[PDB]
Amino acid sequence: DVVMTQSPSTLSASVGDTITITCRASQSIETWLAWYQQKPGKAPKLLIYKASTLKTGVPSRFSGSGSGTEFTLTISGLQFDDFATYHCQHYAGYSATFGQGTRVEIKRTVAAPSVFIFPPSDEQLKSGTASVVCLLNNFYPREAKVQWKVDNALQSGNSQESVTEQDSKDSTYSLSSTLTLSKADYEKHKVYACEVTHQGLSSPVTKSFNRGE
Amino acid sequence: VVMTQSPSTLSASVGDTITITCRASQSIETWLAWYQQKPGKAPKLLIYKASTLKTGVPSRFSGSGSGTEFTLTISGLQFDDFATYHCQHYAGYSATFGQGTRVEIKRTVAAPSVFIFPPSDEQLKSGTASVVCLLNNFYPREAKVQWKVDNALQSGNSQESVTEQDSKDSTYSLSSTLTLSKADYEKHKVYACEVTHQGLSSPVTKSFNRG
Amino acid sequence: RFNGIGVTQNVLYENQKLIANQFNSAIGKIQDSLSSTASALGKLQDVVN
Amino acid sequence: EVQLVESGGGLVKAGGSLILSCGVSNFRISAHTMNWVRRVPGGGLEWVASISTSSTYRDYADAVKGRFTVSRDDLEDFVYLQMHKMRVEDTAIYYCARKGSDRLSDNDPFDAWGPGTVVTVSPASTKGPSVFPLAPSGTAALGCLVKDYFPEPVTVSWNSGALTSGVHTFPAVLQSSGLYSLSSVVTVPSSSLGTQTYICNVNHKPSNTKVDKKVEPK
Amino acid sequence: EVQLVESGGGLVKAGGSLILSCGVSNFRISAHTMNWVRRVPGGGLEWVASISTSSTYRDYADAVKGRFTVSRDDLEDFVYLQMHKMRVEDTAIYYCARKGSDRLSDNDPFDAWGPGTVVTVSPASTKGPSVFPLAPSGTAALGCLVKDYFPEPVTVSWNSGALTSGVHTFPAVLQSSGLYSLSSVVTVPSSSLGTQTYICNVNHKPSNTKVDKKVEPK
Ligand SMILES: *[C@@H]1O[C@H](CO)[C@@H](O[C@@H]2O[C@H](CO)[C@@H](O[C@@H]3O[C@H](CO[C@H]4O[C@H](CO[C@H]5O[C@H](CO)[C@@H](O)[C@H](O)[C@@H]5O[C@H]5O[C@H](CO)[C@@H](O)[C@H](O)[C@@H]5O)[C@@H](O)[C@H](O[C@@H]5O[C@H](CO)[C@@H](O)[C@H](O)[C@@H]5O)[C@@H]4O)[C@@H](O)[C@H](O[C@@H]4O[C@H](CO)[C@@H](O)[C@H](O)[C@@H]4O)[C@@H]3O)[C@H](O)[C@H]2NC(C)=O)[C@H](O)[C@H]1NC(C)=O
Repeated sequence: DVVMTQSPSTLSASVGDTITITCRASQSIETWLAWYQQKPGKAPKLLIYKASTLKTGVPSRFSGSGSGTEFTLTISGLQFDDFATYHCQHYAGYSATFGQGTRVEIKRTVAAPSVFIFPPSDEQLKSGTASVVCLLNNFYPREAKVQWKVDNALQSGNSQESVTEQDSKDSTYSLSSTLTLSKADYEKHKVYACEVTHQGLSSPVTKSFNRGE
Repeated sequence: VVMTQSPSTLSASVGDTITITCRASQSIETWLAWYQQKPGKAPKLLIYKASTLKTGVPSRFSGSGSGTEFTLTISGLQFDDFATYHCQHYAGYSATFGQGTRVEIKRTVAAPSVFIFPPSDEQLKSGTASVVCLLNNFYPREAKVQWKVDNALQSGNSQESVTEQDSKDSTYSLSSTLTLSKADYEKHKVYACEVTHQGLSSPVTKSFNRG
Repeated sequence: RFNGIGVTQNVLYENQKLIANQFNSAIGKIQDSLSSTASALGKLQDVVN
Repeated sequence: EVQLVESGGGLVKAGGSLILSCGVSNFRISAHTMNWVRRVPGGGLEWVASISTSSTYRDYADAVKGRFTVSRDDLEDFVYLQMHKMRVEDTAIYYCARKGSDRLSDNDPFDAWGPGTVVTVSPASTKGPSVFPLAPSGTAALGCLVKDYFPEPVTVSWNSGALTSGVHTFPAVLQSSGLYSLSSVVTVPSSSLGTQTYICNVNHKPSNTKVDKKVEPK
Repeated sequence: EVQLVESGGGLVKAGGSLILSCGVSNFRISAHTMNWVRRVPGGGLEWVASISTSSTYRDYADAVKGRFTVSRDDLEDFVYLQMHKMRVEDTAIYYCARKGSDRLSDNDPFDAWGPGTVVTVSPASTKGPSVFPLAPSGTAALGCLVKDYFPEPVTVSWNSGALTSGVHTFPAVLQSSGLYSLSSVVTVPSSSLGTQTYICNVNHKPSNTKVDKKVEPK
């Protein structure tokens, strides 16, 4: 069975750049590819309903190609509208499969995260819950790793991360991580720290605080 | 079509012959059925076509009537027969039911013994306060519990549960739990439970002062 | 009519749902043709032109 | 025995939507009219939906008529019941019932019933948030913190729109409570922490619960 | 323009079950093969299931094949997806899209999609109880308060089954957190409170949790 080898997994560019992407089928199909855009948390939008075959109502900047095994998508000078994911699809009669989508994004130089750690407010803590927040305020590119340590003990399974998409004035990513603990468990330990690694950092960055200090 | 059933509660002794009546607002011919329902169980069919006993249903169950008046007779109540029962009009592609009748073992009126329990320190340290009011060994089943905090009638913050009839003394017991965060419980001092019941000539209140 | 084309009429009854469904599906394609493709009426529009 | 098993019970909120289903064994459903029934809080039954053989007819009680929808899929032996715009009086056990007999007829009782599944419609149709300050420790960060609300959105602004540079409001997270949380933040010159009074003007627009909170150093 | 409207999605537990549905507007599904798609937290689209025109052929992606059932209703224009015993990686946005074109053919892409509905499969399949003492303040009453356990049931004995007289173990109640709680009590002679030891044996087979709690005066 077919698997799609879409490349790259992320494309970096800017307004007015002409860009090309490529989906390569693991075994040959009869030019049964189509291409979609997807904006974050939205439904995908169909661009090209057969390889090189643009859907009506789609902006004329779009294009593509197909050879029965190797295929392309191309955009003829990106708009600020175009900085979304793009997915290839192979569609058979009663099944389909998709590429791991090419994320199109606004380019800049590498920038390391400014890291900040916030203890729980006393007002939260008296209710019985402690939410410790770690903020990576601005960085580029998107890929970063945050780990929590409580009394130098690497934590696992008690945190939730979300990343804001590219900032409108500098195109950096930002991450915040929330470590959640009942008031009981939080008052059991002293230091609460978050440790960060990223493309711009030569060594991990750790921010910490001592409970009550 | 609409139906009425009477009595809503029927109290009887083992071995009795009892009748439960269903009345239709308009003629339904013999298009009526009867169902036995145990607590926590889906209903089981007893009779249909007014009198037709289902295959395997004991002969002590019988039904009669046509037009607007129907009766279910149990001739010699056995312990298994103390249950919910419902008359049911049925038509080619629809149905409707009456309000049901509950059949219970009869005994003398018994007033509840009332007890109130404050939240344990352990639970309270976790941030939640669950007081529990207990109405022990009362009969008949209808009882009313009202919670008052600093003489304030509570509403929407309590849940109740009631036992089935005790196998030895035929009474019921009831537990009511008033749940409040630690933040809301420490606001008010006295926590009371006002019980009314056929066995009480005036309502009974059990209370405690926080701390 | 199957006897008219020399096909033994039991070939209809043994396939009667298949034949009914192919007639119904083929009438469906007529709507798709005539709704989509204005040039199908080319003779009548030529006479009017 | 005839085998029926309901699935898809549990908790729901008033104005919310759910779908029940029932699957079966030891019979094929296609020869039977199939039903849904419920046990309302008084211990009494109500009938809820019936779907005929071949899905010809669908009938409902007036309480659920136009709100709900029954469906069936005989080729895998399943029956479904959609429950859009649930209301607190729909709190009941629900069951999938076969219309039937030892010999099926044009009009029959309900013979085989599944063990049932519970549905609870909690009255929390618009649960208002809890809103809390994130206090500032050359550039400082401050903010506000929203917990425990449903449905979305909770909306936030800084000083009724007087502050916009450096403002971020994060996507909401679904907690293990089944309720949302989020946070809103702004970065400002540290020198202004003494003179400027930062405030967040908020609203849970579903419940229209308008909140304010002043954010100042601790 | 045309529309599709997914419903039923929310929080779920691993090895628990849910049913999605999709309605439509401005069009009839009776002409179309209808498809379920999802976007996992990893950001990629996965196909999930489809059901043909005339309800003839049902197909699935191999991660959900056998576990899920797709269903339809060509008359009221609804599609369904039963999700029996969900996996943690069944967490996704679940979209309902129609196979379609201006002129239909034996093979077309997905020309209209609904806005999608979120499903979260939380990884806690069973939760083991907490047990707390109900301390005895003639005849005295004491007990144990089993709490925060999922699914049912929990069994309770007292003194390993030697104490049965006077015991009431109550039906569980389902809390607004989605977790169960029950209390087991016993009345005993007040004179025995100093000498006799009272232990409630709480067993929760679904989590393989056993707790023996000794109940004594404060
Ligand atoms: C003598 O010859 C006749 C034919 O001349 C033979 O009859 C045919 O027998 C075939 C083999 O048994 C059957 O094929 C199988 O059918 C199933 C189901 O197919 C359904 O979809 C059909 C297509 O409908 C589409 O497409 C048309 C345009 O072509 C559109 O107008 C229509 O709206 C619809 O469009 C939607 O779906 C498309 C995808 O399907 C999308 O691309 C579109 O965008 C849109 O969403 C349809 O015509 C069929 O009609 C029914 O057929 C039933 C009988 O099969 C019948 O009960 C019913 O009344 C209808 O008439 C169906 O609704 C496919 O899933 C099969 O696919 C294969 O399955 C294999 C595994 O089982 C797999 O390995 C393989 O890879 C395939 O996936 C297969 O195609 C024909 O349906 C059947 N036709 C008729 C008219 O009966 C006859 O059997 C033969 N006899 C002998 C002894 O030789």
